[PDB]
Amino acid sequence: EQRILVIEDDHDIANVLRMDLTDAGYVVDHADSAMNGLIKAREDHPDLILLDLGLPDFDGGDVVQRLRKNSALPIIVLTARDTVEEKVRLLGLGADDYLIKPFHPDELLARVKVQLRQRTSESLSMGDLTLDPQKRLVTYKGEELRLSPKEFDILALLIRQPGRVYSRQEIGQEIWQGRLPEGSNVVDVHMANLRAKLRDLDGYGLLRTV
Repeated sequence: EQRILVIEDDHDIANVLRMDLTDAGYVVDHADSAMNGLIKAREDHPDLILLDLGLPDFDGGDVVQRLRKNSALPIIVLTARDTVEEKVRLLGLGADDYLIKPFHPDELLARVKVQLRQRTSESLSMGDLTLDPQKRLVTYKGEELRLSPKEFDILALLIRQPGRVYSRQEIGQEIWQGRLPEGSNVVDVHMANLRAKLRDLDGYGLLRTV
């Protein structure tokens, strides 16, 4: 049974989400505040996080960012702002997917299912870089590496076809499966983070320091 953390300050909505998700065979835990959410996210070992917006956006964005902070956990954000800008903001800040309010319980079960679907291939490799597309685990130079789900999926996409160069639109379409509006910076921002977590500093010698 997969576990879901619901971070929702509106208690009526939290209850409805609990009923609906529980009825689908998920174990559900509730956090009534951004702070309780951060704490449970780090301790309860959830398989997925649902986050419904209620703060000003400096805080709200910070929350998404903090939950995203070196975490492999998928995050879905509920928003009432039905705009291209909002979708680009959330995916850019590290949400794996958004859901526009108001919505039907089935729209929710569907997005949730996408995020929690069973793995695929075996461990991928390229030199001493290894990805296990199941534990969503990756190691490089012996050192285990913490990628977000989208970082992981992008790295996997590149490694499966090493000689291939994908266009921004190609990666956007493949990785977010239609959910990311075109023309944005989201792919670039994810690449920049991938380079930072992976790219080797210049210099190679027999002795190499890190």
